[PDB]
Amino acid sequence: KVLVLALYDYQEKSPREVTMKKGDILTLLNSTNKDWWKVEVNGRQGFVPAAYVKVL
Repeated sequence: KVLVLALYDYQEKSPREVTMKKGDILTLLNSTNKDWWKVEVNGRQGFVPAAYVKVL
């Protein structure tokens, strides 16, 4: 699975989102949507804005 780096803090704002801290290394689960990527952040999966992460 592909890793992505959180470029920005993001606090979840909806039930399917997840929170990430800048600098976090997230496992990319689903990047099919242009705007929201499903990621795994420690022990949690959910969506964050695609723009706020960078594929490694």
